[PDB]
Amino acid sequence: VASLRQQVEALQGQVQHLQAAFSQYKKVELFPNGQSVGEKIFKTAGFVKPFTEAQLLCTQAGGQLASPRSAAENAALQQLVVAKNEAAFLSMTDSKTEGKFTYPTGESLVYSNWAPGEPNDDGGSEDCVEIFTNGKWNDRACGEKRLVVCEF
Amino acid sequence: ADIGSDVASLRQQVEALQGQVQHLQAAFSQYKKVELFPNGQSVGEKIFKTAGFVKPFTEAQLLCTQAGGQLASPRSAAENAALQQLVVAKNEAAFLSMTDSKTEGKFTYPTGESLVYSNWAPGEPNDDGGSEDCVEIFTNGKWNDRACGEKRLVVCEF
Amino acid sequence: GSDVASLRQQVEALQGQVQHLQAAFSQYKKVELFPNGQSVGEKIFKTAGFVKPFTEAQLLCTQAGGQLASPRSAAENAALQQLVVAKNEAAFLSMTDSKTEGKFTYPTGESLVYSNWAPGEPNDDGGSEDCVEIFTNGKWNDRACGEKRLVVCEF
Ligand SMILES: OC[C@H](O)[C@H]1O[C@H](O[C@H]2[C@H](O)[C@@H]([C@@H](O)CO)OC(O)[C@H]2O)[C@@H](O)[C@@H](O)[C@@H]1O
Ligand SMILES: OC[C@H](O)[C@H]1O[C@H](O[C@H]2[C@H](O)[C@@H]([C@@H](O)CO)O[C@H](O)[C@H]2O)[C@@H](O)[C@@H](O)[C@@H]1O
Ligand SMILES: OC[C@H](O)[C@H]1O[C@H](O)[C@@H](O)[C@@H](O)[C@@H]1O
Ligand SMILES: [Ca+2]
Ligand SMILES: [Ca+2]
Ligand SMILES: [Ca+2]
Ligand SMILES: [Ca+2]
Ligand SMILES: [Ca+2]
Ligand SMILES: [Ca+2]
Ligand SMILES: [Ca+2]
Ligand SMILES: [Ca+2]
Ligand SMILES: [Ca+2]
Repeated sequence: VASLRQQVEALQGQVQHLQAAFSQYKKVELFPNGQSVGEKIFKTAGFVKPFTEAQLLCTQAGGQLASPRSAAENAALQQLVVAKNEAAFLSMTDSKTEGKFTYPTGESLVYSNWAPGEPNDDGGSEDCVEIFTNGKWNDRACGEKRLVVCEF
Repeated sequence: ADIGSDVASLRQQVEALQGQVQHLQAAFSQYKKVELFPNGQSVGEKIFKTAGFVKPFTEAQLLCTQAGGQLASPRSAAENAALQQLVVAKNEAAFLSMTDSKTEGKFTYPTGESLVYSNWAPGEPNDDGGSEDCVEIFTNGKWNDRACGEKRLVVCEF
Repeated sequence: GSDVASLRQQVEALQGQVQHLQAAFSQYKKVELFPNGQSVGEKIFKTAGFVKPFTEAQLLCTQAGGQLASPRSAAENAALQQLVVAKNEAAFLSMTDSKTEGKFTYPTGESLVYSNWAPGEPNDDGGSEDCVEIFTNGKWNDRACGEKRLVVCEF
């Protein structure tokens, strides 16, 4: 029992160092292309791509396209869009049923920040969503190229 | 019921936990190297990281502060050399955190404390044009006071 | 008796913190790799995003604590190919035949244990191609070390 008690104390020291070092590296990592909000992390690839390609990049990376579910998350996302000065794609679309936007899971939206008059399915062909530098949303053609931002 | 068995069970758990920590330590060390390549430099307990682009002092300062750090503030020859590596790699002079905006001729850190280290280029600081309150570090590592409105490489320290 | 019990709850608590750290670390690891890195096995490839001549690229990787990309299998080669395709730029590998023409080796001097030469390669075209580049199609080509190619290191 003496040895065990001694080992445990040793582990505490190792863990304290890791937590401290990790805390520092998290800040370093997020600068300047990431944003942490709650338990979510948004990170931009810094370039533009059409929706399908953007979606694949995020999913293959173990995440998904930016999916702001609250005003706080939307503002965090807006910071990256503003930094790059490029509107970005969100993960949501109404490709399945026109007029009904859903997350990749199929769940209906729990938050939205549509610009006045949007979504309007302009030209009868806008199933994707973009977020502007002002944080507002607009449905847009999925074939258009927008800033790639994933969430993890 | 058997104290010996209870101790053995705890031993088993401690061994497993110890394994987890050893694995994490090795994985974290590798990740640190990956993170620092190619825009970061670690010196002592400080880490310098560049954003890869230029901005005027005010915007550069806000970027670093909002990221939870501050503009590069080399406090020794060792830290200066580390920062210089990034400046050289990007071939772009960078802003430091220090200014003499409060009292002309007296440079201080964001906290207000006076410099504990300096590496001024010959003849600097010279407050050229009577309007240079910020500081830039050249690819040769030397410092020069510069107009804060000018754009220089953004490098933060964490 | 009571000691083992107190040590128990102490271990239980510490394990909780480690697993929380493990969870946070796993998340930041994914974030780190997006979009300039690729993990394969215990190896991690990461591109600097810019091109450089061989010597300069090699120094960058070594000074960073790693080495130039050195795919030792089809799986590692495929992972590396992803970064090349994503950046749409051929990249230098670590291997060269600078010591003995026609014989490519890793920085340690060991002979290749895997290769993926494109048709007709290596051909030492021009009479001086001692470095190696990987194309977007994953195939290899010996290239003049003085040429500039995408910098990709492995850690
Ligand atoms: O007196 C003029 C000389 O030609 C002087 O010019 C250079 O020095 C510059 C100095 O580098 C800059 C910077 O300090 C601006 O941030 O300000 C100036 O304009 C001069 O003071 C250099 O050639 C000196 O050797 C020379 O003395
Ligand atoms: O076109 C009629 C009005 O001028 C209308 O124009 C703007 O609205 C446009 C939308 O922004 C746009 C967007 O939804 C595409 O993804 O589709 C359109 O072409 C218009 O609906 C704006 O000035 C409106 O205020 C105005 O009503
Ligand atoms: O580095 C030079 C290249 O190997 C080039 O050499 C020759 O010109 C041919 O074999 C080409 O098909 C090949 O692509
Ligand atoms: Ca539709
Ligand atoms: Ca639609
Ligand atoms: Ca619209
Ligand atoms: Ca002044
Ligand atoms: Ca001044
Ligand atoms: Ca000056
Ligand atoms: Ca040769
Ligand atoms: Ca050759
Ligand atoms: Ca060739």
